Amino acid sequence: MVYSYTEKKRIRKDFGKRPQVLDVPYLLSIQLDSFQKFIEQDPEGQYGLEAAFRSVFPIQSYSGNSELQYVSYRLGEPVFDVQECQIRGVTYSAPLRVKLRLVIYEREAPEGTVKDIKEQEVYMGEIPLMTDNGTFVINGTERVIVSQLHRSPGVFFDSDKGKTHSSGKVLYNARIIPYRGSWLDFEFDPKDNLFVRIDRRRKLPATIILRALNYTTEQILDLFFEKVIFEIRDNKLQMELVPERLRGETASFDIEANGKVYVEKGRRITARHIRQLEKDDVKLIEVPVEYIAGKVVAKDYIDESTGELICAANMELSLDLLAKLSQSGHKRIETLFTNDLDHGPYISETLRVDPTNDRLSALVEIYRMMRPGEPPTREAAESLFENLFFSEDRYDLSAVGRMKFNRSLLREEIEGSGILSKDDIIDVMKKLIDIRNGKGEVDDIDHLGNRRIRSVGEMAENQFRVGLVRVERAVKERLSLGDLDTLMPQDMINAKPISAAVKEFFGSSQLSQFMDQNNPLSEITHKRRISALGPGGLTRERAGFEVRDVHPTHYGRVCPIETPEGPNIGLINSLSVYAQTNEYGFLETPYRKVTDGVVTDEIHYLSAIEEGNYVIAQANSNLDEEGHFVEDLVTCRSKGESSLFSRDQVDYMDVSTQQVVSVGASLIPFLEHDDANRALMGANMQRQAVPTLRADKPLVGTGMERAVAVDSGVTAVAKRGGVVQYVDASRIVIKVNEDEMYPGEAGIDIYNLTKYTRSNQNTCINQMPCVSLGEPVERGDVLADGPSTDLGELALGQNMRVAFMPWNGYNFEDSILVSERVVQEDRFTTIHIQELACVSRDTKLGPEEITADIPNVGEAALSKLDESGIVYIGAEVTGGDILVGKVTPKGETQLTPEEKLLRAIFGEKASDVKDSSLRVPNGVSGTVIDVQVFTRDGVEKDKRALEIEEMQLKQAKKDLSEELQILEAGLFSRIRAVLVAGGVEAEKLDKLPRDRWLELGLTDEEKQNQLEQLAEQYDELKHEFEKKLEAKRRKITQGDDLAPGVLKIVKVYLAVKRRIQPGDKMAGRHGNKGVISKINPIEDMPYDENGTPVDIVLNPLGVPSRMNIGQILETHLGMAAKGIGDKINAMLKQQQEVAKLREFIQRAYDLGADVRQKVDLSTFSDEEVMRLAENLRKGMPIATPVFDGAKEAEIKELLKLGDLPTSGQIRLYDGRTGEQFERPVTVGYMYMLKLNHLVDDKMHARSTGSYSLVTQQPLGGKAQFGGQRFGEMEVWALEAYGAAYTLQEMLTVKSDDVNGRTKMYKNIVDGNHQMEPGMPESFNVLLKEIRSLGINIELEDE
Amino acid sequence: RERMGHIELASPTAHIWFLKSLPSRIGLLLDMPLRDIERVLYFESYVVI
Amino acid sequence: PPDLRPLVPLDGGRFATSDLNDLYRRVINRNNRLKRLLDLAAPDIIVRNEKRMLQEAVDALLDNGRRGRAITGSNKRPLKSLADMIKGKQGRFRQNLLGKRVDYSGRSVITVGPYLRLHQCGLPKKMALELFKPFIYGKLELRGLATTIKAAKKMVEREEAVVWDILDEVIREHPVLLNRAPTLHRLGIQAFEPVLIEGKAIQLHPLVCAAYNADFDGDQMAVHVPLTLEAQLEARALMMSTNNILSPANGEPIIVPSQDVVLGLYYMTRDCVNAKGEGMVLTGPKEAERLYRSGLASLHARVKVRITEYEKDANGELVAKTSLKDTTVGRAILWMIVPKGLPYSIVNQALGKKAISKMLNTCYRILGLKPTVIFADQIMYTGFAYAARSGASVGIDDMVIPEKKHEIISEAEAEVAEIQEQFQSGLVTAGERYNKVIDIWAAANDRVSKAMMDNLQTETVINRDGQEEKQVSFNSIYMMADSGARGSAAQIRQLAGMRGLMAKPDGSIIETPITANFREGLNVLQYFISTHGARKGLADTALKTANSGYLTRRLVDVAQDLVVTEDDCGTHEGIMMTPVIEGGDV
DNA sequence: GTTATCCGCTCACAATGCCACACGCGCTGCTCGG
DNA sequence: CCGAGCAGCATCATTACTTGTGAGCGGATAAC
Ligand SMILES: [Mg+2]
Repeated sequence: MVYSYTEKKRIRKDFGKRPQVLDVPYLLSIQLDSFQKFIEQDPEGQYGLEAAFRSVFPIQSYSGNSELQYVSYRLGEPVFDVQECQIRGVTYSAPLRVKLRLVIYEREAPEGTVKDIKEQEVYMGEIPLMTDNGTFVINGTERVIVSQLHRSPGVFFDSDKGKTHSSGKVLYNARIIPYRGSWLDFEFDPKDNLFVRIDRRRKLPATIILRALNYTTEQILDLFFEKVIFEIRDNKLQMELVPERLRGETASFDIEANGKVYVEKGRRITARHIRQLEKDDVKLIEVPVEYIAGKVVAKDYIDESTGELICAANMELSLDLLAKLSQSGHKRIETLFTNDLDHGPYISETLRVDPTNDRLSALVEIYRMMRPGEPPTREAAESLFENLFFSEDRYDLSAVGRMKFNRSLLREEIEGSGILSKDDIIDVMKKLIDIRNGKGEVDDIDHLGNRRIRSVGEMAENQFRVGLVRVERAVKERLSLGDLDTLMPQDMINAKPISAAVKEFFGSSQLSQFMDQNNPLSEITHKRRISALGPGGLTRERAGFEVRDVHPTHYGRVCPIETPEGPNIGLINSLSVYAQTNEYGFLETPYRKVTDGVVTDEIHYLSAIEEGNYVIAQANSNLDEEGHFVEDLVTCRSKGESSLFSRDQVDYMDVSTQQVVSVGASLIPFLEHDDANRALMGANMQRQAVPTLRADKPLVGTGMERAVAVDSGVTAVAKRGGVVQYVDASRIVIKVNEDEMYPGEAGIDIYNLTKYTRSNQNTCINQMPCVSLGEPVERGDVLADGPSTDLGELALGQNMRVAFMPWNGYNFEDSILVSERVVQEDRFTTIHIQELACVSRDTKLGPEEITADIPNVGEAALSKLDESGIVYIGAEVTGGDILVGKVTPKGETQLTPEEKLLRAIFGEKASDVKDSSLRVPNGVSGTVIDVQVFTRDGVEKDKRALEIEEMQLKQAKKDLSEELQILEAGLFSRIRAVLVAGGVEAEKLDKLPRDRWLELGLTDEEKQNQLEQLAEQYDELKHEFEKKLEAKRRKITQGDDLAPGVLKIVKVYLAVKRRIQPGDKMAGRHGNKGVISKINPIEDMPYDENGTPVDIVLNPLGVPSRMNIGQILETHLGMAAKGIGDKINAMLKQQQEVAKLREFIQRAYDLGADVRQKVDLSTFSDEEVMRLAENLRKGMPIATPVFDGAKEAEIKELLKLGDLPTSGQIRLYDGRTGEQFERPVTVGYMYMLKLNHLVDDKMHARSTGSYSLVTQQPLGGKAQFGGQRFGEMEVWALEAYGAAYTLQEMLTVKSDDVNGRTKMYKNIVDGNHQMEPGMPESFNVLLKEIRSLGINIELEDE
Repeated sequence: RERMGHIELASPTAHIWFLKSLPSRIGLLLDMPLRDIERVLYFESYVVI
Repeated sequence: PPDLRPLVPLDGGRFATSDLNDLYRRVINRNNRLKRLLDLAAPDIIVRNEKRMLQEAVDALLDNGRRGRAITGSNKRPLKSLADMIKGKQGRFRQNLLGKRVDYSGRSVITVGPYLRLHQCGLPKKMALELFKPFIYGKLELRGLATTIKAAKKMVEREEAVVWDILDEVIREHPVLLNRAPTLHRLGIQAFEPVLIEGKAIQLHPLVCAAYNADFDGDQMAVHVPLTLEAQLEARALMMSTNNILSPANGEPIIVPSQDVVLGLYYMTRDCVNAKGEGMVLTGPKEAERLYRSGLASLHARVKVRITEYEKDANGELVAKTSLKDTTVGRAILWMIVPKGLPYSIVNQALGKKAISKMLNTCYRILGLKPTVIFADQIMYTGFAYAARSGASVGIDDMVIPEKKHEIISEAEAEVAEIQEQFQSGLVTAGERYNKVIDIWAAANDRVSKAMMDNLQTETVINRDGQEEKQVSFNSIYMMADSGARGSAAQIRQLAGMRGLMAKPDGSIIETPITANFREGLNVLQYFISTHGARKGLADTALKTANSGYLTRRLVDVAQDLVVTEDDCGTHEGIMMTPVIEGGDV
């Protein structure tokens, strides 16, 4: 009904009752949206380049009235392009030019400029843009930066439960972290004392910083404590009263008010006593003087005429001191509420501990504290403080920082200052004191609302600003020293540090990494990857066992399944499918706005905390077809929990079942019947798949294939719809539909499909054009399947006919037995493309040479080479052989001019040859398929280089030739259909050729006029085509950048066709990994009673333990699928009438109970139905959503549609015995991948060879042909047995003791087995190394 | 592989190991606070002998 | 010396400037400068500060650690001190002295190849040809077919079949060492007599792969050829697998048939009530075997067979009682393997996994060693054979859901419902309400588990020449569980019956358990909580691996010296070993 | 005051093994040098 | 003049939540 011109080719049958409301979003929302945020010209300065500028600028001089500010910026254009940058080995750069202005203000006068020069577009660094696949192209390869996940810059509260002082002294520290600058914290002493502190310095008595903020002890206490006033009346030391105040704890005496005795003699003020005391409305109490015992005083007291302190602020107030002050006054006394339940005297106790009491004294205190050993002066401490905070330059909380701060302090202004302030500090302190009290509540650090993600954009601009502050300092100082007005604002900056910073980030960072580009799914799931490591983030060693856990706020926000098993679990998560990043950097999830009783399609992108406040329904909760829950007590989740609620108790339903799992996990069929502890490894294995020769659709898919394929870059999606003018094995030429093209620009577009090209993991990527010729495609369709893709559907492995039964133990534990047929059909035989780069340096002896001639090696080792040394494209090379071909300048110090002059003319080419050729590393065979050549300009070219240059020139010329054809055709059509208007010329424009149409003679006013018009147009057309052809010519034939003296980098490519073979690693999509164990002959395999064998024989005993029943179900469905397939096959073997087949396929598609899709097969033209059938003969694909799978009843119905038994179990017959098995086995069609762990990369041995220099121990690695690391535990295992001589020789003569091992080799070849243990050379190394210190160490005489 | 060389330090100098590996062997040897020996090695103080 | 701190170049004038060279450059530069100042009139403060700087430099050279940092240029990381070249896992001690990278043998990934005997092991022809290359040259020279090492290399490079059978001869008895990557305990490294196979994989007997804790998930194993004669004879004497059947930790047999073979036997030694052939009389195990192979009778039907269970009454003797026992043709066939030792009563039962361990242990105790290894080999062979002949296969309709489970749930559900009333009406406190929900859910879980079992373990209902009988089930599931083959009922009841409760991150228990199961789907939240649990488990393993590694390292270090040297200390002080009691049973 | 006592704080010191693969590893205004 | 080598550099604040444990030291805390 809405099916694409491509979907009609193979319409996937789909289960899933829930009608999805919101389609899956563009799977690369993060990268593209965020890099747009970073790169585009933002007129707001909220973020992007403009924000970094507004921060760093306006740079000011040494108050020399010479500032240098900006107005705006712009971006240059990529001198190369993605394919050009990708093959030539250059970054996808982008020139950065900025609009600056250096103004200088007159002196000594008010503001205004008498010295100024305007400079727009001064060049500063070159940033790598984001190619439309959301990746980057650093030099040569293609790196990707994963999104980080770090604690939201702000303020929060930790408890540290009993893990110190071990006596229930949980200290509620509170830390404030900015987006930039030294953070701050407050701690509770294990004796209940506050302590302000910087990131990690000596713990200061907290109130110091309060005193640092210009606070008087009076005003100090006035901000954290009550005031129990004492309006001293004529007698009895009057005060105020609110019964909650005296509620507290045990009382000490009757506190009679007005004479009425409420508080009985003794103690234990009861809630009822409080209640009646409130009933009486008391407002005074006579009070005994001794009642005031601690009662720390607030107001500092001085007599009316002595000036001296008589009762000091915050020391004490008691009998003696009260009687003392009562000899001068008074009429006002106030003290501080004190209690162990609430209003603890923490501020007072800290002020007791407080060393200083004066503001400037406080500044010098903190000045020593932060950095000791330095002159504590007023101005220095003041600068240090008011530039530690309050400094927009050296500090900024954040925008989101300010938001999270204000919210965590129950503030109102959602957006405000990006900088701290005294009120914010005292508010943090107050809330902290409350946290110590019963009030307030701590908040975890794992709640997603506290951990924001941070894309490539923000991080990139951050590295930009960091590399920018240093050039800011430099240009400030150079503006200071140098002549103020003698220059152009074009050189005071040095962009080399900027380029260095940005290139170091994008090139060598813990986060940046070249894409896991061997599998479209792997690539996708690697772009939308969330990490917690890297700068600002925690590291895996000290990661803590807790954080790795999943937190209920993850549901729908970040996948709980996809996670690399190993050291870093939980620290490397994958974004959920429907998820999205917030406007701040938080994780929002879409929900459906549940109204009174209707579940409207209205969606809302809830944040984390917003979700927390609300109630969330369940996706699986079925509906009454009008937004109303069929049930009454529906399961739901409100605050990190799960509970039932009434239909009117909910506010938000989930959007769709899929939103919980990873995009990779989404590809797993029958997930809901599987356990997580195995689906995890399933998702990982799925990530590590490998493309094959002819990838094919997976039978049991999850419908996600369209998205994950198209939203990747691997498939060349058609941009603008049209007709397929010309297809080919490598090039596609689409004539645009007559509408969606600009007025000019006939613009018949060309898709150049990348042929076999290396991967970042040495896997061939090849796009074959899946589209026919003449068929019309619409906008955004598939025109070329990428690697391991089919018809625009992610096709990872192969659908194999598989049975679940033991087989002579050849599938003993989990090993997988196959049939030679799966090899003969090449079902898994894959390709691997690896490169070898021979470089040509320029030694002081002289630069390199790639000449074909080699002095020593024979023609046999040279026959594979050309006149230029580089091998012919296609010569089958074997291991050890020489690709090139480059000799070196060997000798020196001859200093015989009488021979030098000879060899100046006779041997300048034959003086110091040394054949440092490039040979294929021994072990790897393969066919050469390509030779890339990079030359240092000046040195002309090689014949090979020139040939490749001209070949690529001709290639690029072909497309422009086509466009010239089409424009020429249009214009000659115009000249015919216009020249006809007169003459008459209507019979000569068609039999007479195009000889001189531009010169045919007719009338002048408009006809010869039109001839003139189209003449100039045709000639300028030819001219512009010549010009752009020459432009491509230059851009192609120009030399390339090669900084460190390198002439000819010759890269050679090698393609090996690695067939499957025992030892390789195969796995289904349910973590049921295994090793292929035997290439059993075709006949020996079990076979169904209709003759058809079974390809793979798995092991059933793996299922109950691994507890992944899903795969089994899949297998059944598989057969069912294949069933339909063969049925159609029969319908196609004999030429069955169409209408029959049409009705049959229709009925097959209408088999589900209540499926979301209703294909009609009407409005399908007859040959379209036949095409569809032809693409289904190999089995009707079946789509089942993740969490709305086809209930097994529908699988039974489907199997019943085919002629296959409902039990999904078929009797067999061993090909060996010929008899049958009892217990009818289960056989179906399961999907099977092949991982790039194939044995060829592992199996290697070492008899004798190279040896390390620092120690005469053998090298390591198959690449170095090295041995094995007989490590500690192997030594222990040996010495656990006797194993004396074995371990002995293995330590001394096997792989050490050069004399000993040489003697061993020479003695064993003579047929004698005897060891000559000498001394491990590494032990001599250790002795010499210790002796490198004053530590004398010898060998004892005896 | 065996010939070791030597450098004539223009001035004497302390061996870090015996000086900082807790407990400082020099400190225990002299009954001297390690802080003092540190502050006198790095030329900041004056030890009278 | 210059050697031990080499300056290796690159393709061009790029040299790997080892940190030692740079620190030496720095310190010698300071020294030269300071001396040049000393002769040049020595401004006092300047020579003072320069002495301080030189002290700092020599300090950094001996140890970049203390007093601050001396990180290298262009790479924000410290420079390798001398001490660095000693300490840590990179210093010469833990990197080249104790465990040094050996040179002589091989590495690959493994597969099963169960045709081979217990002491054998697979070996790829390529690895073999590469390893014994010296022995190859030796046998070639001694055979004169190549009297020059150069020609020997040529021949081994051309792989003329002469080299092939020469190799076959040269390793005819030459043992070799298979080694798992993390060698936890003494078995981590073992010996085998290799045989030649194709491909690049390393076949090995299954039982010993269960010994290594060696799964076949792609786990790579290393190989090590012992070369000197003493070493070869040693490896044959001590670390050959056939000499390590009792784990040195506990004297229990380490070579136990784990899975895919126990299933075979358990299926064989079972008893279908009315199967084809019930009631006959068989003239010996070979007779019943012939009967079964010709398909004239089931593999497990009750019959009467005459058997001569040999017996060692007194030492050395062997009596033979030709009794007439009632058994099944399965057990009758399996009896053909016991080596004239054990009485028949050890084969007559269902013969589960624990029963197999019992059988092997008593065979070893009664008949020494060699008959036991032969018995184990034969057991593995016949187990695989009859497992394949069985065709045990798990289909979706096997794991039958107990139909009443639904009802049970609702009851418990209705239960908790009114309990909410008990709280919604404030008649009961919150904590007791929580505990009561937990308890009713646990009770419902036990009831549904027993329902699933009672509907599974004896689900079969058949007839013998008559009305009806109830025999233990022949379902694929519970043929793996009850046999002890793979996974216990604690997983089956998790599969078929209710999955039960699950754990919060802290360890608390969620109120509403997973009403669902695995044959039925799961609501999203259910899968989410299951994920909670599973991820907790995985993280636990991922950390405990390294922690246990470090712990066992400290262990092996603190006791690396105890070696039994004297024969009898001749003392009397002993500790009073007592049967332990803990408040419960012993 | 002495005299030792203990305690808060500081600083050093440990972090599974393998593998495999990948990537990368001075600079920068002085020095020299013609 | 201008490219190629080169000599000693915290290159300001370059910050940096714990990891868990042990030992020692400067200084509070109490007995004689
Ligand atoms: Mg494994």
